[PDB]
Amino acid sequence: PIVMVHQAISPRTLNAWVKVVEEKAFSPEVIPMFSCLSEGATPQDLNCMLNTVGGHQAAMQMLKETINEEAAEWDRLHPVHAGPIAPGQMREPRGSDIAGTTSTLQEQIGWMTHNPPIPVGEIYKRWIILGLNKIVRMYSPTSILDIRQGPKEPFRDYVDRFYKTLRAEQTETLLVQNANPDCKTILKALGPGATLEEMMTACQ
Amino acid sequence: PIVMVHQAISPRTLNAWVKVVEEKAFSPEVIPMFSCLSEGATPQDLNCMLNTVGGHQAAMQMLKETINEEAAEWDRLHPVHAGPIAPGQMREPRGSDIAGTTSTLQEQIGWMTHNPPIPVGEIYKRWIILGLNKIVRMYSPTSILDIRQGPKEPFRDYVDRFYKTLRAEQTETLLVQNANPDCKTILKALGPGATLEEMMTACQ
Amino acid sequence: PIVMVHQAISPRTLNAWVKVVEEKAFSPEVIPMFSCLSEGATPQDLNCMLNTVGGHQAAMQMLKETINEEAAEWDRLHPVHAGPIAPGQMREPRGSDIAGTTSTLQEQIGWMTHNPPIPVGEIYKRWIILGLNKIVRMYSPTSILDIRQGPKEPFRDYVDRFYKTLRAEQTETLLVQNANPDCKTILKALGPGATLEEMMTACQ
Amino acid sequence: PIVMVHQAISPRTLNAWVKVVEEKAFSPEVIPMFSCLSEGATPQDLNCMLNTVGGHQAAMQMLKETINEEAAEWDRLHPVHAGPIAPGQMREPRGSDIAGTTSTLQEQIGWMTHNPPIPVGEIYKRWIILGLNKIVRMYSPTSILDIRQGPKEPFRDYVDRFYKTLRAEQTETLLVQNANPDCKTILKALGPGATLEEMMTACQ
Amino acid sequence: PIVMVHQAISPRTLNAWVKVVEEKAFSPEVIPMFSCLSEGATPQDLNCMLNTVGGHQAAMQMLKETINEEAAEWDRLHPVHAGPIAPGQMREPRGSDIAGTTSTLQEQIGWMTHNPPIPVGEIYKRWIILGLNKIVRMYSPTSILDIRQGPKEPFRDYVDRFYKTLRAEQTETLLVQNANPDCKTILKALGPGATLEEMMTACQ
Amino acid sequence: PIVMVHQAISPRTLNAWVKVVEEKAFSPEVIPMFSCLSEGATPQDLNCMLNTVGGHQAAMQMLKETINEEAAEWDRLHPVHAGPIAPGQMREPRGSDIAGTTSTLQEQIGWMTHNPPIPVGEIYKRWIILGLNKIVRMYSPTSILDIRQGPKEPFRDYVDRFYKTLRAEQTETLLVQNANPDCKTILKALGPGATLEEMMTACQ
Repeated sequence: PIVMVHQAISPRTLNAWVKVVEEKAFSPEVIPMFSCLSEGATPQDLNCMLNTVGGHQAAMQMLKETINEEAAEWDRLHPVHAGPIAPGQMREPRGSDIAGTTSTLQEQIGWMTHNPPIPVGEIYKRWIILGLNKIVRMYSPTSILDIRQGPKEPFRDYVDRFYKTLRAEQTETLLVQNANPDCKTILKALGPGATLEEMMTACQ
Repeated sequence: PIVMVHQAISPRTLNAWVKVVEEKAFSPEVIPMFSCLSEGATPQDLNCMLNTVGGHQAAMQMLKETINEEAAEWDRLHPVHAGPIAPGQMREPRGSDIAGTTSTLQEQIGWMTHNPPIPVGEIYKRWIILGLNKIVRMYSPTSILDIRQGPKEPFRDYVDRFYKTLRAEQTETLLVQNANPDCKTILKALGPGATLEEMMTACQ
Repeated sequence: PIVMVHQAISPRTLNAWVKVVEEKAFSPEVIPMFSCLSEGATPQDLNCMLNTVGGHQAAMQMLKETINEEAAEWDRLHPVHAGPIAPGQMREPRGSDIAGTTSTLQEQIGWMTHNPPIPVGEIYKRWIILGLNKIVRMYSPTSILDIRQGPKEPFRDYVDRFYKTLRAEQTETLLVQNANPDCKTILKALGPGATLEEMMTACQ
Repeated sequence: PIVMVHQAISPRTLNAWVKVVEEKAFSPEVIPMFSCLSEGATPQDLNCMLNTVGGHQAAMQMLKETINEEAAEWDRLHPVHAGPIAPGQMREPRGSDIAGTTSTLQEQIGWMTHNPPIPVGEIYKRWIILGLNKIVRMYSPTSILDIRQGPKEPFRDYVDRFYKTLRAEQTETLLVQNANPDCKTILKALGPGATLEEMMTACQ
Repeated sequence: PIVMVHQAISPRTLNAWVKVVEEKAFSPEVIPMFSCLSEGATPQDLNCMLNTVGGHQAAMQMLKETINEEAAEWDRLHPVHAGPIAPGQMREPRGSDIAGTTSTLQEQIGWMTHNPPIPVGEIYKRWIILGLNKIVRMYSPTSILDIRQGPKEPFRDYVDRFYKTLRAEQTETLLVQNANPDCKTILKALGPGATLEEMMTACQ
Repeated sequence: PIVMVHQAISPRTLNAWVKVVEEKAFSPEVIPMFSCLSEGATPQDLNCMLNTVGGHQAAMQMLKETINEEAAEWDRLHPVHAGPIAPGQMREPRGSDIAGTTSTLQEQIGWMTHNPPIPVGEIYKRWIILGLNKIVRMYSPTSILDIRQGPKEPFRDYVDRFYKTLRAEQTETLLVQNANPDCKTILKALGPGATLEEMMTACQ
């Protein structure tokens, strides 16, 4: 990462990420973890994070596909002049450079710490997150329509499932509709505009 | 966090927080842990802490609601001038900026390290803690009225339960009332103004 | 802590303390651990240490009581001038300021790093330790009078129990008296002034 | 590593690598881990990484063989002048120097931090990775031709196996061919040019 | 420790020591560990190490006794002038100051970083090690005279026990004498002056 | 270690080493680990590493013997002038000084950071490694002559055992000779000059 000087990604960071993906798979909270562990990361750093994941290769291939789509759109909006670059001068990044596949770390650092910056790390991270969001939505096991409160399920546990699902598929009305009959009666009686807090206290 | 320069949240910090919320849920001591792990945090840092929590999504939604209430009150007391901001100058933060949803890290650092500072990290942390306090009180399993000393419960174990409950629901009189008959006799005989220490030694 | 600049308490430190209190409860060695983990700590730091403890709330309440007693005595000996403080100047700390309940971290740092210093961290730590000492003595399970060497207990194991107890309740004569008959005979025969080393070798 | 000054490889780094090779053997993701843990490494550092591996000595011998092949090719393209080197001057590296077997750390640092640099760490790392790639391909247990979707295997689990295999042996057409009859029917009906995402949603 | 500036003992260091004493008790290697973990330590640091040990209070009392003996001898050889010390000047350390019981950390740092230094940390560490050596010898379970090679004990395992014992009680002749009859025959036949290496190869 | 300033050996480093020797004993990879963990170490540092090992005291005694042999040879080649050394000047190291038994850390640092340096850490490390190599060879359980491929042993597993053994005892011809009849037939048919890679692919 660039913290301005460059510092190698730490083994602690790498290991934390790889373990999260191992334990959580693609639960929604994995995206914030990725974003939080990669602050100021270069494209090379980001590729270390993705490439050290051993499992989930279907997902990782989908991710490459999304990245390639964004890289091709980058090339469309920002064509680079073909031909020998000015001796000693910073060149223009193309999509594959931003994605760190055809750029060196030295070049990435140069872009990222230039004045003004070409924020290749930040641009790449956006493409990755776009791809991760698709994966999170795909691996969500259950439709929000199928999250319904059980006959003996505490309201809080139901609300946990409801919002966990909503977060993945990435409301209060459906929330009341999908509640069991005893809670629904209480909830409807609350009237319009009840906060979640008021609903949860009511069905406690 | 801002320690003045900015430093990325550490994986150790993130992991510690996420594990606390996993193991303790919303026991009262989680609030001091949050406050202790987020010293000098920016709004982006604080959002990393909240967003990496995978479970308890009912609570996390309640928390968003409280934050939105405080953000709307911030907007009421401190309206921001609409229109193109002065070239190169620091803009005024609105509620969503303080909450880090419509502000960049660069802007947060600028506010927080300005002279004088606009302490957006400290303002946001107060809103979060206000929200966490409501959650702690909601998830408290038992009324202080129902914490009563068992027939064969050591006084110390009862006092532990009593003050643990009190802390969550966020005294000595109720304490004596809820004691068992053998201890209550001893306690009443102590007279008024006994310290906890004296009561505990008496019923040992 | 102040190490002169301020640095946030580390998660490692916090976690170490919380685990010690979990595993050891209030065994005597917990006090030196507290003192060793909080070197140069501000009142805010010290409160993080105490407040993140989840259990033992009877003890933690006793501790608050002792702190309040010391704070009231501080106020007695060092009254603070009431009224608007001199613009831009350092104010006098009262008891609740030293205890970090009515003071900000900024003020604590100012006091602690002033010339000469008002050592609020060191003053508060003394009050806490005074309170912890009372708790250690209260939670000591057994009277030194009841630590007696078993018929088949090795002398070393008995001496371990004897001094562990003594440390908590916070000698050689009682030590010999409480020894079993076979060791007592050997010990008495040693004569006066024997070192612990000589006694232990004799009963080996 | 060189981070410009030299810093010893960290025990954390060493331990992380040795554990990866223990747990993952030569699964493909081990190569990115190696590359990510050895950023800016000297030849001495790289040799520490390889030499501390206790098992897999067949692989480690194959790796030495590949390194020796690259070192002999280096000598072919870049012969070094034989005879006493200029007093106090930097000498030319031969293959065994780059591989760190006949060079000192001091010399490696000198080459790597010279102007312009002789990037011996980067050159050696390329030879190692070339060797590791051969090993990964050799230890791949199964031909991509034998990765076929089971009758009751979810499409996602099959795609995971397919791309994990492809990565090791280091497509969509074979992917559809090797699918079970129920998914193949759906896939063929999608028409040409379907993304992985579309195929996976279709067979979900 | 003093590394010249002072730095607080680390929780990692403290925890490592306390765990060693827990797991190894007073096996001989504990002394080198103590010495290695306390490099440049002040008396306060050293007291943190000793005082955080929860068990073995017989040993810890013996250790205090030895320290007091050395402190009284220090006072004998280096009496301190009684009376008000020169305003603002460094005072002379007595035994209890070196042992850190009547000296502040500030004073210890002053002594240790003075020109020339009064090396109170190094002097105290010597007294502690003297005390630890006595404890190690006391807790050695078995006489070197009783370490004899079993009928089916491999020579290497016997030699391990022999030198482990010797280290605690703190040779080749006894080594050969205590060997079993089959090895003794081989050893005697080696002649005088055999290295351990030669003996071990012979009885392999 | 000297990194130029001196820094105390880290508890992490110490603990890593002690654990390696516990788990691996004297498997060959322990030597590279020792060398990698002790970069720039002083003689005092190296002695911490050796002395904190609790087990294997036969080996540790053999190691002392080898060190003493090298120290006596050092004294033979580099005699030190006897008599009072020049006030304030650096003295000449003898063997026991290099081995850190009669030298202080201060003197070691002085030698190691002098211009030109007397590299006592590097000289001692060579003696230790010489001693460790003898131990590794002694504790190798099996002759390379006895490493033969089992009737149903995969070729790769056999090659692993063969090179692991070779490394300890510290080839392709013996490799083919010791192979089982089915692989030997294939191997012989490969002709001369086959790489390990080609042999392993052939017998896969």
